[PDB]
Amino acid sequence: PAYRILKPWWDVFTDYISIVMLMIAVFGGTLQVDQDKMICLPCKWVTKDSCNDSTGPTGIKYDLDRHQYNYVDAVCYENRLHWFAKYFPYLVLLHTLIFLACSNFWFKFPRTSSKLEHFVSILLKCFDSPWTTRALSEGVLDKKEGEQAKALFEKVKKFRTHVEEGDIVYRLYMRQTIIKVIKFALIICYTVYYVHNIKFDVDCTVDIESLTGYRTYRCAHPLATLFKILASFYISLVIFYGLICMYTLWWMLRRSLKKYSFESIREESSYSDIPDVKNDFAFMLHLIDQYDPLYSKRFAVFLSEVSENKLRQLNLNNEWTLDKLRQRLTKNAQDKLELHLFMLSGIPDTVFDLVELEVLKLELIPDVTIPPSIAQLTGLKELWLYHTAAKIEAPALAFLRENLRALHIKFTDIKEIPLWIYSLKTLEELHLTGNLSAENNRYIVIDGLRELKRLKVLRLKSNLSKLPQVVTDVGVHLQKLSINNEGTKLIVLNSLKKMVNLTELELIRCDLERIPHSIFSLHNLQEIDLKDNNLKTIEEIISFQHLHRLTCLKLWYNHIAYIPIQIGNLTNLERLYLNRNKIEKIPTQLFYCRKLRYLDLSHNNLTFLPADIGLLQNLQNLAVTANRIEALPPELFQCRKLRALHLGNNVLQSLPSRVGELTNLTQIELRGNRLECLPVELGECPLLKRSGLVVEEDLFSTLPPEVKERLWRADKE
Amino acid sequence: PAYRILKPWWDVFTDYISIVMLMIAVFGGTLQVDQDKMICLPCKWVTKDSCNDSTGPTGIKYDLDRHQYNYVDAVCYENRLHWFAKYFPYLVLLHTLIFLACSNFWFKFPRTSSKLEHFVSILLKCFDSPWTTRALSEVLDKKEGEQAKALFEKVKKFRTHVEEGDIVYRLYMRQTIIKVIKFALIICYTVYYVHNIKFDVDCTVDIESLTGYRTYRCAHPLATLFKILASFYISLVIFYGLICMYTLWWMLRRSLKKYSFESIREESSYSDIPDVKNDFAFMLHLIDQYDPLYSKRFAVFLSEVSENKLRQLNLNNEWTLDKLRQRLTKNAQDKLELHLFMLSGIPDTVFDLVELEVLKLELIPDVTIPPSIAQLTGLKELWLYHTAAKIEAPALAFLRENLRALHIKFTDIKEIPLWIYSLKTLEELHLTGNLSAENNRYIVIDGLRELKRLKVLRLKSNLSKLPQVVTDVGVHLQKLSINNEGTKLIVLNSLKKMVNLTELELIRCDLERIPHSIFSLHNLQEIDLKDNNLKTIEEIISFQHLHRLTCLKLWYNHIAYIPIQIGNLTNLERLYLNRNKIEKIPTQLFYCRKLRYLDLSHNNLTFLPADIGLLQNLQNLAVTANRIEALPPELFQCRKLRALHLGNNVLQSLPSRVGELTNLTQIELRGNRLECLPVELGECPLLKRSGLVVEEDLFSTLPPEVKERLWRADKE
Repeated sequence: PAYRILKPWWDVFTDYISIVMLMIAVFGGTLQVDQDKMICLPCKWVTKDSCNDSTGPTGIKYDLDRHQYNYVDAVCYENRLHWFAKYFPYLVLLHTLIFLACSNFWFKFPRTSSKLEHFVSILLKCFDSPWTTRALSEGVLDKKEGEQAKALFEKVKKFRTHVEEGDIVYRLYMRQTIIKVIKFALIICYTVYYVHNIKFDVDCTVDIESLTGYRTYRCAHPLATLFKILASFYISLVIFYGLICMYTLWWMLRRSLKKYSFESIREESSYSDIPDVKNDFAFMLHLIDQYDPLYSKRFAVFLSEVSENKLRQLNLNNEWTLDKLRQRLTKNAQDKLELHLFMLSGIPDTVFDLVELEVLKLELIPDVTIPPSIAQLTGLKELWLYHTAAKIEAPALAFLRENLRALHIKFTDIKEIPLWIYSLKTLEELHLTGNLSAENNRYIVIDGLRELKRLKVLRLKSNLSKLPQVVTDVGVHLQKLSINNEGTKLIVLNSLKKMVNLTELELIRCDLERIPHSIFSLHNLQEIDLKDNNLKTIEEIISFQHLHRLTCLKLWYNHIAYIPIQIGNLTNLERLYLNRNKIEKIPTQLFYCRKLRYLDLSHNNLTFLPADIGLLQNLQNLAVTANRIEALPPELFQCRKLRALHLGNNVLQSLPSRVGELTNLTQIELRGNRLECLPVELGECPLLKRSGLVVEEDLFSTLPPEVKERLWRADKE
Repeated sequence: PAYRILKPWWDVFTDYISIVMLMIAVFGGTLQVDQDKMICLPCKWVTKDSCNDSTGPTGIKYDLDRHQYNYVDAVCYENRLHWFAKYFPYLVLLHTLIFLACSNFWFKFPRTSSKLEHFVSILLKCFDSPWTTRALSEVLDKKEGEQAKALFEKVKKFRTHVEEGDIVYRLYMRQTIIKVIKFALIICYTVYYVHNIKFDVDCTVDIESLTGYRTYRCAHPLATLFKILASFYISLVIFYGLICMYTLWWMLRRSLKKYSFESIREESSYSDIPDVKNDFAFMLHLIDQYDPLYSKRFAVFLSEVSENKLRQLNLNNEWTLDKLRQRLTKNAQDKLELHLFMLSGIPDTVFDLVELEVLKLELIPDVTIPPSIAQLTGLKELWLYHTAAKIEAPALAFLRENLRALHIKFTDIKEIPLWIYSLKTLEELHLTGNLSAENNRYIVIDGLRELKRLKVLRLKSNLSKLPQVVTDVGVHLQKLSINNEGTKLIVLNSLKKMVNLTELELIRCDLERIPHSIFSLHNLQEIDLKDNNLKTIEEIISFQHLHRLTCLKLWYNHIAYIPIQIGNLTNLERLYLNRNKIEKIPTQLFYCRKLRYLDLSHNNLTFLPADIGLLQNLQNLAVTANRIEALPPELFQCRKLRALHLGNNVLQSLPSRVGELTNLTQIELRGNRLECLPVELGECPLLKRSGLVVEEDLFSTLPPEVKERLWRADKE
């Protein structure tokens, strides 16, 4: 049935020859069972046990009964008739049974039968698959059809590992063919030698003279000529069977069937990655070629991994649809429409169809080739290639050079960094993450930064020990340089004096423990955040007064244990974020900077909060969370511009009613502390609401019911 | 099973005759095996090995036992009965098996069996395909279109794999010849030996030593029955001959390896059905022999016109209105444009969407614009690029009252359409492609005379001479543009006839000699002479004849000096003269006060002339890439400097007079060699970076509040 594909012309020929030979066996067997007799007539005159062969003719009277004649027939049939004439049909039937068993042994042996059935199934359902037609012919595919196509691909993938290792089917077919050919040789020897013994006239000399009276009888075998022509027909059929088996043996010898080359298939078709198959898989593929080569032509489609990549791309273009991706679109801190592609095989075309995209996140996309359809991403300005090597061509390169402006490349290898990122004209923001210190590549791969003249932001989370000179030549046009070294001292040597255009030097985790002179040598820095620079004593702040541009000096995450009075020189400061430190106290002279608008002192060791806070009339958010302030001074409430009061987790005994003076206060952190009760004057603040007033439920319930209702109504609306 | 459609009447008849022959073979075989005996009686009167054949009658005593009689029977049956009378049923069985093997070796040989199975599967799938019914009719579902396209590719691949050789036809021929030869041999030998099946047979076997008699006469009881069988068999073989012989004639009267679809292509709509050959032709001939409808409706899957119709229908369903609405963009005039790029046909869904205005169909072949475009409301532009358009008459009527502009790109006469002239209410007829073809010197455009509403006609076709038909048609023209892209036009002063013309343009004609027929026309307001490479314009003393020109456009020329007379035209409002070879330009050029747009980029001028200071109505200038280091106080006598182009230049000094110009719209200053940039770029919300692209090398040393204004430009 299903194995007709695996039976070539020689197998069909041998099967039909075996059927005809079995018919001969059955016919001869029935004849030899029913009508096989031996009519024997005694010789009247004998000479030394041999018939002498010595007025109308009269019959010879033998004086023998019918039963004596039957006895003579039985004795001479048993004794003198040759064994070949008696057992020709049974020997023929035995030979046909042996031939049929040899031909069908590999269809019944479970070890080869399992492989044969698996091969037949995964080649036939391969044959009727539509993916074969679509691939050999070379947008949208049916969901069931695509799932089936990938299922048969995986099934072929496991079948190749399950069969190619072994050669049991090939060896079994070899052994069956060899046994059949030697059986044919034995038959065509013995049958031809003994076929001449099927004679009509047989002399019998059986010595039954004491029971019959005669010794020699001239018998006659009736089915001798018919058995002779049956034997001749059987010999002819065995000759044909043997010639066919020798052709099969010669076919198996000349061409190595333990190898199969798809060279003809891979040249006619575009797919040239079809591998050369070997062993049993090669053998049954050769058999299928003997049946019909176009079956293997279609079967070679699933053997090429280029077809796998095409099918995976098409299925990804279907699995990720434009609709689901419209929901996938989110927004970042910069309020930019963005989609995060995590573990994707490539970029779906549905992703590139999107035109409102601002930030495309190619994160962990294995070796994806960027197609020119990125030109559809007209709004595309931000690409974050996170461990994603981007393969690109000329039109997509031109579109990115003319459109793309910010590029945050995160890599773990030099090869992960693409070389085309240095050819973009409009790039202005560039972020690197990953160690850059290497042999014969230290600050040489980025030598293409000179081509990039629009670069303004250069973040290097590269654990680098020194700033590269190419970045120093770039710094003529660079306005922002943030270095992250993760606790590695960067060798300054006052080498940052070249970047006179630098505006925001954010040394993140640089572990400098000192301020080099290059920080206050350049005149263009407004914001200098020495995050985790581990500066013990903040002593270089006198020279920062020449920095008229400096308005944001964030000295957080340091061992500053005391603030010298000298900071009173710097009157231009606004966003002094001095949090997460061990400041024993901020002094009165610290409040000499009346321009301070944003002041962060959270997670500090303050003794208290002084009165000169009344000087800072521009203060908006004062943050002393988890510091040591026992009582809130009224001078804190003297200022009216407070907006975000991070006062939680403190030892504030009580909040004075003077908070009712505050109107700009839209949020105040009051959770924890030693707060006895919340004053009713908190309801006087218009901008404050429930989300703004974060406090424990019981302390909030200490307020009168109606003012709480007012706050609730102002909150929900 | 499924091979009945491949078995004609001769094959069925031969199969049934073989069945009957097998039946008589089995019957005769059972008779011969069981009841075939030979009753032999001795001839007591022997006369030279012959039966002499010579008082109540009494039976003759032969003195023979029953076993002697059986021995005589066996010997005279073995030796003296004819071999035909003994082996007639076995020979008939062998012949029937040979005939059956010849008939079924077609379906048992794996190559031809696979080919026939593949053909049967494909033809049955096409028979049950619904599109063929529609193909015989002339909606469709997405699934039906998908499966019909897949069946089209399957049919193409099957034709490619089968039409290569004729193994099936050769096998059928060989089987037919073998059957005919077997019939001939069977008839000859059976007719010759049928007379040997006789009832009474005389046997002389020489068993006198065992029996006592020499000659015996035997009766073969079954012989007559075998004779009645044998003649019957002969009759069947006779039939099996003639039918088979007819097959041979049917296989030799006409070449079965060439199937002609002439009848099907002439009855059905599709007349492009190709004539298949070899095995395909043979199986299609056999299938016609079964039923012509199978091949008739299989012919639609071989015709390319059916594939084109199927692809058009699939484009109708594939291109949804939702996807089309995504493809609609907006052009310069804020008008909704659809860019149809590399579509094999034109979707009816394109004409479904009424929001379209500009229909750009580019390199779209086999175009037959359906009048469903009448349902489209906003269509005033249709952009035919490299397209052989064939519109319908109701669509002709609709576009005669609705379409208002038309751009045509083509390759000579091949893609020029004919319906464009029948539309006589259009305004804009833009022609692209080489109209300067061989042997068709302005004879195709001879049908433009009937157009009386045409007022805008842009001619960019590398014309050699002005067509006389254009002179005839122009009487109702208003706008004309001439682009030759590197060819010297032969005008020959034929513009004196055509007086109504308001706008005339001449781009890159390489003339150097401005013609005289312009001065007879007093209606030209906009004259464009870009890249004409003038060097001494003694024509603007002759342009004083023309008092209608409002803006001269002489930019990207090589003017050595501009002659002073143009200073007398106060109506001049636009001085486009950038990228020139100007060494010195005297003053009296600039006597005109009311010039708005000027461009002087990429020159060699050492100082901008003083009497530009007389120009008080400026909007744009340029000092790009030259040898000017300062802005003169004469330029400061002007008060309307909005735009400039001073980039990649050597300007050093920036006084407060130019800097206080708040309305500075777009001045190129990138790459300029300034010394320092002033703090006057700080406060005001009008003059900022997206307006003024000042030098970014000194924009770094500019104060951060200046940078605040400029980055505010990039935001606001």
